[PDB]
Amino acid sequence: CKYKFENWGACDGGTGTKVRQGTLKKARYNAQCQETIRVTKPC
Repeated sequence: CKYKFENWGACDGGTGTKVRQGTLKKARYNAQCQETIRVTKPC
């Protein structure tokens, strides 16, 4: 897993949870860690 996308900040933003699409360095949220993906976590 790597990390190259919009980083995170705080739940919310226009959808509900914090989602960052793109290379995600396993945030421990998606679990499978599909690196490039719009992940989420809180709300």
